[PDB]
Amino acid sequence: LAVSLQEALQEGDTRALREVLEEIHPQDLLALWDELKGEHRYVVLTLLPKAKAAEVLSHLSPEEQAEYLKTLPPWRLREILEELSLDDLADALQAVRKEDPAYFQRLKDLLDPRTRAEVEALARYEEDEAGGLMTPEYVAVREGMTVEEVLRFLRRAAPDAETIYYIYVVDEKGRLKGVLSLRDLIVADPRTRVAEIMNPKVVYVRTDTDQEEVARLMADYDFTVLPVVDEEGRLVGIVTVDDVLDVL
Amino acid sequence: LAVSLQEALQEGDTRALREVLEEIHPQDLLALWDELKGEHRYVVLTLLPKAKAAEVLSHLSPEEQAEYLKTLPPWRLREILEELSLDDLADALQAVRKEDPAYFQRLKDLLDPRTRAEVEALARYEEDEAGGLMTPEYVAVREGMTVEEVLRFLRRAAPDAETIYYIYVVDEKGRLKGVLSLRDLIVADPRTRVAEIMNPKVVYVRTDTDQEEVARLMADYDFTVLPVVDEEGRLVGIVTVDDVLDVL
Ligand SMILES: [Mg+2]
Ligand SMILES: [Mg+2]
Ligand SMILES: [Mg+2]
Ligand SMILES: [Mg+2]
Repeated sequence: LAVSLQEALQEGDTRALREVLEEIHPQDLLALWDELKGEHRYVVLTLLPKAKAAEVLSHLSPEEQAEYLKTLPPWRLREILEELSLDDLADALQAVRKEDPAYFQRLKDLLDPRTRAEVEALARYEEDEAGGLMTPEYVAVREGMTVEEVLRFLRRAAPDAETIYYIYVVDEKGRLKGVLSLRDLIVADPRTRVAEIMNPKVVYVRTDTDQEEVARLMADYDFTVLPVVDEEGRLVGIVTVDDVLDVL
Repeated sequence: LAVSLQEALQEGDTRALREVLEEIHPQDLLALWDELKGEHRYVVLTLLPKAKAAEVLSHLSPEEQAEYLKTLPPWRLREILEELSLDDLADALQAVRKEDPAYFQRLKDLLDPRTRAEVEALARYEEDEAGGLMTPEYVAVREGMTVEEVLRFLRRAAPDAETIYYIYVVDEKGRLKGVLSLRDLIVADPRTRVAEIMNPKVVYVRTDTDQEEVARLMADYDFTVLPVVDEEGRLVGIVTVDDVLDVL
């Protein structure tokens, strides 16, 4: 699928192109990416199935990110943007914002209202602090819920969640009460309460906490996921280790 | 629980000491660790519940690791060592080996035969290559197994596994056929075959692959777990991202 693409490209074989794009793995494409003329990068980001396109763009430089969000057709932008994880959308928007703040406003208007309001709260936080790294696509439950109710829930929430391997616990006010893992859930009795299984001394970070600290905290405790709260102690999101590895 | 310890320490209050150690979190202890006299580091590694002691020692420098494996009583060493994850045991043994190869042989003899043979294959690989980072404590299944059989299996394997969030697939010969996630398993129908759910294009690494490459591969694909094979394409272990974060 590697060069077997530049075959469809140099040729102008749309049929063959679309076919290779249906199964080309995002990383396989991100590889030979420096070896693609400008015209070809544009066509691929156009014809690629939207989810993969979002994936690719999410891994490009922010200057490249901003250039394609400014040159790709609005119908296509609509598609790519709605496929981005929230934290990746914010970074992609902030990329454009830096260059053209007016078009940033346009990009946000192309979003679905539910999506648009979410990024807005996000895109604001300092981009080198917990808020600028986190995503609100986590799973939270109450401590009164049983394991059976949570597992049932997770199957429903899985498709959109950043992860379901770490499940946070909150109260009526939305404040962090503890942490739970999919592993514990899987071995526990379906009748067991979540409070009888959670770890009440969950370690967390603030929305303004420096990214150095988030990285250090995640390396020390060996977490793959860390919760992020606001000034009122309420769960507002999670940071995952893949995004910490990138901060280096 | 922080300084509330140095209280039992400076006093010589074994009862109080053991009590604080029953609930002192490993990282909470690893913190005020530079602020502990030699005598106190020794007592804590002695009285701490074995699992936590293994945890603490696993995070100390390799020179400190080797000094305590040479000064702690054999009955206690027996306990700590059997609580270490395999990859951590190998590194702890290699630490001592560098200083005193003879005592390394003693340390290995204190292990349980099943444990001893396992570390031996491990402790040999280059410690800056996949082999020197991996652990054989992963979960593998066949592609003919159903989801129900795998979930049943995982509950049984959970307690010792490094993780059960990524389940590898092998054949009769033990060679890597694909990868699967706990997430997919949870949403899939219990009757579904594993081959109808796995990703056949699993990305993997060799036992001799450089650790730079393991880190890069894990950062690019955003994996939290990567499989490691030998020269015959057989699954011999996994590397987890927490150990890659440490390689920096
Ligand atoms: Mg961001
Ligand atoms: Mg992310
Ligand atoms: Mg090692
Ligand atoms: Mg490990």
